[PDB]
Amino acid sequence: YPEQYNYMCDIKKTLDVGGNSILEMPSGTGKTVSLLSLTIAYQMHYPEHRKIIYCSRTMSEIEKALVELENLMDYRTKELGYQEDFRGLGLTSRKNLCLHPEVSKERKGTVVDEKCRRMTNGQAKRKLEEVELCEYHENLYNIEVEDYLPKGVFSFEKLLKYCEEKTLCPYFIVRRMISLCNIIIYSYHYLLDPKIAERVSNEVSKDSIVIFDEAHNIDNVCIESLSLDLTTDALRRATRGANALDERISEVRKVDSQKLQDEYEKLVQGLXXXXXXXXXXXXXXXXXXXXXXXXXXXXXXXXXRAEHFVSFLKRLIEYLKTRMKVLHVISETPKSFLQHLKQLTFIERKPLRFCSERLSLLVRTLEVTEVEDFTALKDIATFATLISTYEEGFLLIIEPYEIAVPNPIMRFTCLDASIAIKPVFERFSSVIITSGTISPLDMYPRMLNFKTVLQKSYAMTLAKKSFLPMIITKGSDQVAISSRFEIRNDPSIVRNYGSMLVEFAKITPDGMVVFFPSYLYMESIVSMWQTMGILDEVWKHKLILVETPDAQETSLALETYRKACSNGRGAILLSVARGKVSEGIDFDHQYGRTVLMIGIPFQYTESRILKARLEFMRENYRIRENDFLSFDAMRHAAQCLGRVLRGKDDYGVMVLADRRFSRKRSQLPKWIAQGLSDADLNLSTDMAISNTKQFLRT
Amino acid sequence: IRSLILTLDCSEAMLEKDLRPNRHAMIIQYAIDFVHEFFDQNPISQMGIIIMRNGLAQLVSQVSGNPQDHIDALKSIRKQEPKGNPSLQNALEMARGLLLPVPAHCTREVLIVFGSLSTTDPGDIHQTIDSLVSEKIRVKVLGLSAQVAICKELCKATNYGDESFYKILLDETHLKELFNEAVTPXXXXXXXXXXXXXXXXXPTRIFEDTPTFCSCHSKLVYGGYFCPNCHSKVCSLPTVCPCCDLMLILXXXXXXXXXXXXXXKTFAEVPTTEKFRSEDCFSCQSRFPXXXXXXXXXXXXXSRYRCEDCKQEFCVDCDVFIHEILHNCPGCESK
Ligand code: SF4
Ligand SMILES: [Zn+2]
Ligand SMILES: [Zn+2]
Ligand SMILES: [Zn+2]
Repeated sequence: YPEQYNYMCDIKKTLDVGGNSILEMPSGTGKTVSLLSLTIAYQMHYPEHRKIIYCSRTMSEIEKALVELENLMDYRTKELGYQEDFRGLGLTSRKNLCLHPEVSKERKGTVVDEKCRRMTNGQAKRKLEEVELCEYHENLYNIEVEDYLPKGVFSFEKLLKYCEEKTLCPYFIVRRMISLCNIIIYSYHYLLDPKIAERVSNEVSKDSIVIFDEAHNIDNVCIESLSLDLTTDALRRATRGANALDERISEVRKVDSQKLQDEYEKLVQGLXXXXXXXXXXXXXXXXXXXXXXXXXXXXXXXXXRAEHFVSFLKRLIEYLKTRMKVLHVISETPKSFLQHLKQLTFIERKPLRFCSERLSLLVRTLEVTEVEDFTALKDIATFATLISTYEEGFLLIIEPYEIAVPNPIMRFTCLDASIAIKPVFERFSSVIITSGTISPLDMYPRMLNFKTVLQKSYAMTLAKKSFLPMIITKGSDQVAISSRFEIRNDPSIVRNYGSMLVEFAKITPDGMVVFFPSYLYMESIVSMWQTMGILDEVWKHKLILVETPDAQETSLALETYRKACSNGRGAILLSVARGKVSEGIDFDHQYGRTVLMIGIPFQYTESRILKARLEFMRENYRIRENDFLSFDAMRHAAQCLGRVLRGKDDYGVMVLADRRFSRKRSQLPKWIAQGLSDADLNLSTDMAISNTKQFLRT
Repeated sequence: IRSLILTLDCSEAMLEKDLRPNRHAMIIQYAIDFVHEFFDQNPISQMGIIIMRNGLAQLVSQVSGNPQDHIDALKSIRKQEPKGNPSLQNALEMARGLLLPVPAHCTREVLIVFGSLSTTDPGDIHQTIDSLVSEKIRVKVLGLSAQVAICKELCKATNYGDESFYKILLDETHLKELFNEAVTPXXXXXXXXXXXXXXXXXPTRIFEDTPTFCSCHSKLVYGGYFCPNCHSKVCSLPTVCPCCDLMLILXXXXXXXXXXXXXXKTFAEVPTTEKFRSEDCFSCQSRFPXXXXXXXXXXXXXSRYRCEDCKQEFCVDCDVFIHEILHNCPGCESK
């Protein structure tokens, strides 16, 4: 198609010249473009030069990229008849890419890597001075396994079944195949991870093309890289962890103190560099991204052992308990907090080097490690590494006392996001940035400063198949104003709005998905609604996303949606744009043909974080009180707009309330503003015009 | 030859005010007219009317070739209010129960007038779709306004995987057009199998009524058909003799056969400035200029219709008339 062909030419010229490009792709028709453009762009140079580094935000997009990559393999193998070196490595979740926890553990928690470290330590201990090896090991590093992938694609599911048949473990296959430089499909939380980005950065060996897919929550991921809430219980886990460290000190000092002195000599002689250069296949700890930290010559507590580290650690956690037991409102400057700490007790600005080393020493002296104590020690260790370094833009904040019991909390505020993304513009080039929910695309040259080119979407045809109306008059124009407050006002008006949702849902009974700015309105209309005929006549049942989302509940709600729409029933999907699961799988009538939006998206205000980042961005780009109520809400609404668009062969309609939507842009800017009662008949005609123009335009 | 099962939606959704005065009355009336036209262009065909009311499928007109039974059965529906909800699965299962005794050499058609946007079925309708496709049953759905995915999968699955039979109606005229489309047969590409039937009687007409006679009802008559096999004098219809099971056809089978054999050759439009012949029609007589929108640019041009199988001239009204009825072109009878 010519429209996507233009984006192919843009990707070509930006990959051949520019080092980074902001490309705006139309929603639903821009996923399969870059996947083939990158491969052909690799074949025109020479077959193995740059590799695809596709980055998504969810796992569903990773699976879609895997099956579409398989469509690329079949596409290139069915048109030429020649077999080439296949690519495609599926890097997914650790719990989903492991087989043993499904045989004995029967758990899908985040502690599967700890059990994997127990098995790996079992292998190392059966190869040194002596649990079993695991299920199958010692044959995952051979050439045959290194060639099972280039000869045949085994990614994720095919790798899970292939490992279940060939009696292998997929974790070491993927880990050993990161250096093979295949098409890696991982998420943003792995490229910028203060524990994963280092090893991945050391295995990919750079020199590739990075593809930022749906790059609209990049600031959200850079924010989520820090901010850890200290909620008084971590102080108890740190106290019990310090007691466990004292017991371990009594154990290593009781009988076996030679290994601690030998490793201590390894620290005095070769320091952290030798300690990390000698150990292989050993569990590591957290770090504030060593490539971004750039701090060498880590001295081990001014050349000291473990008793001094646990003494200064007890003093440090006691100082933390002292700083967390205060009045109520108090803000901290990370420099003033470090100076106050120095006034309480001298410890200098080197507890970072004192944590990254002592944690590894304790690991080298521990054989039975408790998970909660070690986890709390890793939390306090991260807090130390981030009060010792990284201060520009960092802002320690104490949560106020609001009952005062449920209160002693201390959160650290992260720094400028440009710093975190920075290394990719030295490691790499021609980083393609594609997103279908960006409008306007000027807040990415502004916020996050980087020199790039701007390419907007140039595809807009068959406007009769993309019904895009907006509702302004709700029959009284009183719910659009009351539906914009943080706390709802006049419950009777909200009940009238819900009645309007009952009338609208009754008018168009063909799959409805409703998005809310928060769960307060949902919990207010679901308690006592004075009506339920929509569930009793057209919808049979209603689908509600819990304010505390669950994986199995959401999965049963989505499968219930597909089966309900495949039985000719339909169901209303009351979800939150700010909640979990942003979806993205459409291209069928099983999804909501009509989508309802309750006003415009809103972010929770009256929070210390929004004021800290508010004044920070105010000092940075001077975009105060203007972009945090239109850019974020524009992205959250665009997440709902992207679900309506699903190819030109399909149709749909999305109703946006509130006049304030005119102040923001939108994908395909062709919108007509009228009432809701008129939109009922208008949609009643569109449900037939969309069915008439299909065979006429074909 | 054909066996159509008319399944009308008769639920609460039909009580709405779309058609005038409501959807139910217009669907019933247009269904009566569809019975008239269907039994006019298909004499030896079979019909069976089922309604979807109260969440159940109710057979209101048994499979028969007499139109009066269907007429009365349709008159009884308009005297009650359509209540309940439609059930596509029960209607398709009962339609299966009515189409199974039909021989394989006769087509099995199910015409569903679906006005509601939702159905109430007990079991999984996809299994019923598999059963319909397995036993070869063509299903055509005339839906109201918005589309239903189940109707798409049903009409597409029951027609060799081709989708062009789930017709959307937007007005009374459109519904009339679809009704008319169900009169005409559908010579599809098929799957290439064997076909033939044997034993078709031709009757002798008995005018005697002094003592009267009846072998199918034992009542008084004014004359009746004669079976050339069991030699019974029954009520007159060109359908099957109910005394030994064989047809009683006459010139009606020839009529519908020739109607299914009509090529309907559209005559080519040639301007008078290109044909160089005087304004003439061979079925009547036309000295009328067809084109005259402008001055001399259109008046002196006109339009003469041409049958190329005889090189003859005709006017438009006669092309339309010979396309409606009669064999095409009188000039093709003179050599
Ligand atoms: S070797 Fe594989 S199966 Fe065994 S614990 Fe490690 S990841 Fe799990
Ligand atoms: Zn007989
Ligand atoms: Zn004429
Ligand atoms: Zn002729």
